[PDB]
Amino acid sequence: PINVAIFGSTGSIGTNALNIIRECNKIENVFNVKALYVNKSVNELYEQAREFLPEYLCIHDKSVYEELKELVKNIKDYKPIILCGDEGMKEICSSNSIDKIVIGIDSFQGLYSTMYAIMNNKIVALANKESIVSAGFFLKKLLNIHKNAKIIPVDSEHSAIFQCLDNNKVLKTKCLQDNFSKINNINKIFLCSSGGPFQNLTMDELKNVTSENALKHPKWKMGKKITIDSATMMNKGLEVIETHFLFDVDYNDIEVIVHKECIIHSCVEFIDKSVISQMYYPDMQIPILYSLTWPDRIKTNLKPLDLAQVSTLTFHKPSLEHFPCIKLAYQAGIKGNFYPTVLNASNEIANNLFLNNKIKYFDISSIISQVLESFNSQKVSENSEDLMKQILQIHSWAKDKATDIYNKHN
Amino acid sequence: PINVAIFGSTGSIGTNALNIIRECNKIENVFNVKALYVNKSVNELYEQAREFLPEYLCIHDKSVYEELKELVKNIKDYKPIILCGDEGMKEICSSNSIDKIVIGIDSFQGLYSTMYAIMNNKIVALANKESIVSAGFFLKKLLNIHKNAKIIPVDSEHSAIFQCLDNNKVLKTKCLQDNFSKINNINKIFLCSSGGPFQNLTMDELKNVTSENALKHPKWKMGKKITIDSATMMNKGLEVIETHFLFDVDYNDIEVIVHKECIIHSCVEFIDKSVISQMYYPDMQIPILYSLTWPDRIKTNLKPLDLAQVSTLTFHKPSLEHFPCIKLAYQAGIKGNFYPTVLNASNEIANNLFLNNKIKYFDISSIISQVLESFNSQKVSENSEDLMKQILQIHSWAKDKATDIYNKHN
Ligand SMILES: CN(O)C(=O)C[C@@H](CCCc1ccccc1)CP(=O)(O)O
Ligand SMILES: CN(O)C(=O)C[C@@H](CCCc1ccccc1)CP(=O)(O)O
Ligand SMILES: [Mn+2]
Ligand SMILES: [Mn+2]
Repeated sequence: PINVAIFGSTGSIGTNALNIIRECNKIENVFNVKALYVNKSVNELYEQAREFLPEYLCIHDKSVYEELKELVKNIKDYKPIILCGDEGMKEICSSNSIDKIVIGIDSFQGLYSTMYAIMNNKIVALANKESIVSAGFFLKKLLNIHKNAKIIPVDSEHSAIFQCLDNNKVLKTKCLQDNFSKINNINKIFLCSSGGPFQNLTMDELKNVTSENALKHPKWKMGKKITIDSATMMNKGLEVIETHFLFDVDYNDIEVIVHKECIIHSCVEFIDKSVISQMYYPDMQIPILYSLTWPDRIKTNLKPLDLAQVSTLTFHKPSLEHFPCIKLAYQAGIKGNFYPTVLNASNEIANNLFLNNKIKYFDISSIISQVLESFNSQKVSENSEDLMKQILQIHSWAKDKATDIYNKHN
Repeated sequence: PINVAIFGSTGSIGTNALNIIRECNKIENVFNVKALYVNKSVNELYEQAREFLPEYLCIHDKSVYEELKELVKNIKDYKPIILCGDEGMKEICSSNSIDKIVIGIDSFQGLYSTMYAIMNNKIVALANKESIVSAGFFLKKLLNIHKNAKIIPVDSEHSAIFQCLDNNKVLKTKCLQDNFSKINNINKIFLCSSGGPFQNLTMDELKNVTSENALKHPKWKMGKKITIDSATMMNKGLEVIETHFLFDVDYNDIEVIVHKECIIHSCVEFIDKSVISQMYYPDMQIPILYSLTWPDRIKTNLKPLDLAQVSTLTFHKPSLEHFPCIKLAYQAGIKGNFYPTVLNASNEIANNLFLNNKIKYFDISSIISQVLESFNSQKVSENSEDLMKQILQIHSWAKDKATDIYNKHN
């Protein structure tokens, strides 16, 4: 049985994870859900506990902790360990009965739980791209210390890339390791993008797009922050840096391609120039499931891909003039050092300002650019603890610098 | 170093093989061409010998044997073992200095050299699909006896399929072994076809097509027999049976899909419904190379796929009414026993009759259908030598029946 913990079990990733676990378990008993962790959704967590009966429950918000304890008394033949806060999280990661941890939490807590999962040598199914972009150096160092820990990518394009690799090679290395691409014979990556809602818009039209334009009638329905990043293509920019760190692919060997059908999820060109790609309907259940079944696959009842019905797949180059956030991401990744930390942090601020109708489309890239221009490279700390503090300091500085730029112009 | 023999070195597969070997060896010394085998092209063989300096030369036509000996005296610092005929071929197959053998010969001599390669426990890069269709039972039986022999597919779609599989699983089985698909978690195959030159003709237009039409302006340039089979889609029919036998995939799980761009070479759906595909420009060098590098890949200087330039990929269902040979192939495969041997043999005759303007397009499938209707299933010989004789008898009978049917209606 695959023993799995879900962190952020009521968010999008966590709920998709439990859905595919439920459906697969109907076919064959394959997963044991050992732990669920949520912030504050005490009722939703009780409902999940009633179904999956995990050994561990944890809620972050101490003010709903007691409520959770009595709710759970309602469940027949069930006596879970019920914990709360950061230290419940740590206790779950240290448990010897847990093998794989799905990280469906953003920002701080996401990276923090990831760190604890790695320290305990677990398999970590990681969807949070911002943590790889911002703290890649730290994750790489930590993965080198904890030799049995592994990050398995859940971001759909990175899952696709991973699924295009020969496991006889993968098993000789692991993600985020130097030489990953050499060992796997990788030459180049095609990183597929939906292109978002604005591919056909002129520069003058882009000047006036609004957050409602970006959010309304969403092709793929997802959270607000990522929807805005899809609209600017900063999502793909982040995902370029994510690719580089996960797979040790040089930036000149990563090509963003706009594939509006979202059937081909990304492709890998090997050193003989043969190309392998992964394909399915847009659906996060496949990337999540693979992260938990790797290096194997199990049966599902998902809708089979009907290629004849799909009929046409298309591909075109993104215009860097229209989507300047892509160029900024490449520039930051190529400059290296903590420029990716800076890019991510400034985008966090700029994205949210645009979301809330405070700045315009090209102001997003303008602010990010100015913050990047304001950063001086720093010597990279050798010490793991010092390195994490350096990342946090830089993240905080960059957010502040973005906000200060806004406030001046405002 | 990879020690390779090429059987049929002056044909299309053989010359693509030597071209990719030459180019790859410029990058890094990887291949030793140990043996070359041709029918009668003494001058061309001498030129390949001058370049590749193989330890073995073999010519099937005894009447050019002496000529070859003299020619070779022209080569400085070179003293090859120079051989001839079927027995020269057996001698090459049994050499301990040869590891991999490319089978780029058709018909009898293709099957015969394949058998000897297997008997000598070699890796056999097999491009001759007809031998798998006609003699599948015998190849399976032989591979079960010779445990270290392996067939690696070179037919482009079958190479694609093979390239979409995880070698961590492939290495626990082998082509033509029962349970191959189970071990590799295969659910279903998308078998891509160019559709050939007649794909958009109406039924009235099809009645009238000629072999000149099928051979003229050929999308992909290749031999006449396969070009005719591409026109009727019997090529893909044969390739469905090839798929079944190489990969132990049920016929109901093989879908022919027309992909006119010939960039995606075929796709594999796994039991979770994730799909993996292999992609490159139409170029036999990739499938040939992979057959010789598997389970590894090596660097080439081939042109990199430009997906944005390619721009559009399309997929549609073939019409069984317009391409009845497809239906016949499925029916024959599904009925099993030696119906595939009959299908292959009767097609050999019907293809050639049409090529030479003796019958019309729909007569091809008519003759095939009638021969299949005649055939009575036979008890499958347990004995390997007996089984081969049985296949050869059925092949010979089926050709004569096709010819007889032609002669009556003539
Ligand atoms: C899903 N995913 O990993 C995303 O990054 C969102 C992406 C893809 C949305 C379509 C999709 C949804 C689920 C699974 C796969 C693809 C939007 P874009 O490419 O424009 O940046
Ligand atoms: C190349 N190959 O394996 C063929 O069977 C010929 C095939 C594909 C021709 C295009 C092609 C050439 C070289 C390599 C890959 C694809 C024609 P069809 O699909 O109409 O039956
Ligand atoms: Mn993504
Ligand atoms: Mn083929």
